[PDB]
Amino acid sequence: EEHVIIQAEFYLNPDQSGEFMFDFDGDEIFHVDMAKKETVWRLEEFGRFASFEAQGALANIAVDKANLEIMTKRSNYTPITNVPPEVTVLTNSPVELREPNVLICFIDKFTPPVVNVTWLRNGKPVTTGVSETVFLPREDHLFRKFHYLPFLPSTEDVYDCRVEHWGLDEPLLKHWEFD
Amino acid sequence: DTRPRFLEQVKHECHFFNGTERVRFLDRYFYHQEEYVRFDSDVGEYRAVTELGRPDAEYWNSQKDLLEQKRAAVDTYCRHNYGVGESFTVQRRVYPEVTVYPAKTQPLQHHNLLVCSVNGFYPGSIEVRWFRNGQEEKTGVVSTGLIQNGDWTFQTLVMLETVPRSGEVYTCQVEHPSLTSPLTVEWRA
Amino acid sequence: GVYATRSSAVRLR
Ligand SMILES: *[C@@H]1O[C@H](CO)[C@@H](O)[C@H](O)[C@H]1NC(C)=O
Ligand SMILES: *[C@@H]1O[C@H](CO)[C@@H](O)[C@H](O)[C@H]1NC(C)=O
Ligand SMILES: *[C@@H]1O[C@H](CO)[C@@H](O)[C@H](O)[C@H]1NC(C)=O
Repeated sequence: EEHVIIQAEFYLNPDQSGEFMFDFDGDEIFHVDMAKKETVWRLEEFGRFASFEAQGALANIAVDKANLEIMTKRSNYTPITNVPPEVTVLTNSPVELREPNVLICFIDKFTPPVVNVTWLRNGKPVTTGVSETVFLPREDHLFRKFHYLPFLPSTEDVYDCRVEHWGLDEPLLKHWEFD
Repeated sequence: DTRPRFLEQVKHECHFFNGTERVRFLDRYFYHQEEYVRFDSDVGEYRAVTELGRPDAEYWNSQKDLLEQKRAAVDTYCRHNYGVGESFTVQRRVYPEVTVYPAKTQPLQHHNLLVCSVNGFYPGSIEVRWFRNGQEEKTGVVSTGLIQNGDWTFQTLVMLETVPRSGEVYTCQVEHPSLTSPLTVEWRA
Repeated sequence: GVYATRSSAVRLR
């Protein structure tokens, strides 16, 4: 095949979390902010060329919620087995001292789609300029996710991405430092 | 929070072969990680994937209006959406930036690793090769593999284990759909 | 253009 487009949805109990997104060849086209009832394009340029009626996502999620109840009952209330994530930290380009770069925390191969992620600089939580993706679908029906931290590389700073997930006994820290 | 979780997933998939000449639609339903029922456009009806999905297969297949909705999806859904997004997805092309720098296999030792860093490209299909004085070097090559950045760009590091000698010229060569001829970067010791 | 939504089928009971 040349290309695959997937409309991927989930609903999770008891968290009452529901997601709706479109994937093209493994990349996110957009997702719907369920709380704001808005379409969020992964690249802003996408929204100049296309539109999406966010309301349709809401309708689907409502069906998924109702469907989950039925299925949960049908399965005799068999719950999900936690699968803890693999975490990788990398930069998006080769690192040069005082040349603006971006740290990427890749959280992969996990379920259920619930995680706490924190960027640490020298052991301290940082939130300035951070961003993140929604939960992205895998072909094995687990999930992956990206977190980002723009930074100015220096010999004086170390970084960690800290990931909490119910499948982990303790938080997972993946380290990055210069050279 | 140790409370048990329950997850429902749905994936509506459109698979394209040769543009929109051949198209397959899959309506897939999941409980946790378990696909339990699916509509395959190759079949034209729902089929249970596991025992869990049999009631749904039977109920949904009894609804002619629903089935006709699903049977038309390759046109009204798959081909339609392909058309909508084609200019910025199918046709998306960004060359790679290529940098070569020396590295170490072990911290204490002299430089014995040449890194070809290939960054920011799309799509993922790429071929990276190493050359020493115009001859391809196929031994001692290790890579990160293809890395998705999550932002519609990829990267990969392709490393050559070698002990550089004075005069030698190494070349990293990159081929990619965004390029019309190979992109080369030289490194001299 | 406008992206179309495939709908999700409602199960019985
Ligand atoms: C749920 O319980 C019913 C009654 O015993 C049984 O027929 C069915 O197989 C059970 N399903 C599972 C997967 O446990
Ligand atoms: C995230 O953090 C909160 C409290 O810090 C906790 O209640 C919740 O269970 C955490 N989620 C995960 C997946 O660890
Ligand atoms: C692909 O589609 C074109 C028509 O658009 C056709 O001419 C060609 O033979 C098809 N088959 C291939 C490339 O396998």
